[PDB]
Amino acid sequence: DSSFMLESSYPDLVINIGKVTLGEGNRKKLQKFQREEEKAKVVKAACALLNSGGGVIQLEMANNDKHPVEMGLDLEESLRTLTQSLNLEAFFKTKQEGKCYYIFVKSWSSDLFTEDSSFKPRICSLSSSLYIRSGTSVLLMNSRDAFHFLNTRKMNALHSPYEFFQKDHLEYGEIVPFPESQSIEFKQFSTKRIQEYVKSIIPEYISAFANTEEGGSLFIGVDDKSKKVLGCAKEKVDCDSLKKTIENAIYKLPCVHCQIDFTVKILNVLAKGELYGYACVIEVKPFCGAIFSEAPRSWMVKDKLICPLATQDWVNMMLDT
Repeated sequence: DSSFMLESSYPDLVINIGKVTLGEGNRKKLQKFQREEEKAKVVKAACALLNSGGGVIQLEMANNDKHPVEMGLDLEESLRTLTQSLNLEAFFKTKQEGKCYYIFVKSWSSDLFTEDSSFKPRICSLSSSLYIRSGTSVLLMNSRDAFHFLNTRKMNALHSPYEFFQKDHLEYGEIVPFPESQSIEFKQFSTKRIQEYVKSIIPEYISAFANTEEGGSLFIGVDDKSKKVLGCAKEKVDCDSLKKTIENAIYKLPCVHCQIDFTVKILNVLAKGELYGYACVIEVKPFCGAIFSEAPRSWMVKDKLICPLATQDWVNMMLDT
């Protein structure tokens, strides 16, 4: 039950990725889901080959073009950044035979002696899934920054709680007395599909807080403009399920050193004594290590299967250069 077929092993490694649409004209006409899912198959396969000693991806051209066409700009852009090269021929060559299309991928030659300088990550990745918090912005760390982070984070080894969150309740419309900053983040509640919204924001914001030196707090239920405490109406959510969902998405966050020192508190939003709804605050201590929003977004062939890299594996491989 996978979109990849592994046809042969080393040293004639071949990954059949099924059908893909080629050509810039044909790919703009595609729907978003067709264009993105096809690009995923190409990137995931190319990354697997790069980290596994070379190979060729096998592709059945889905376009019915009378003549050969260019690969496509979006596919071109992905293979370029994945290999950190402005040129595609540094690692890729293409051939057209029958109704199949082959992309030969040179092995990612990290353990080499070159004059390249710059920065060569030991392993190829689509995303490090490592987010850090800077000011009021949360940023995805690239290979250069994540390596130095992971290395300098623990070649060598400030959290102050906000007393505003110790109250038994909040009043509807009350103005939050402190501003968004390095240690606090405000987000409104979605009008519909509460827990789906919460589960989408928790991994990135919480992971970025833990990876800083001082940690921070996430406060959900605050209007973005007026900074007034609104929360979600009690009719739209159950506060029991909300507290559990937030704790669960946090516990699922991949960790590399131990858990994250965090706490989730549910606050009742009152209106003249009557329960209107709930706000939520998540306080996270600084973690002596790295906390990921997801697994690291990279793959490699292990024995006879394309399997994603475990977090411990990706980190160990990354900083063994």
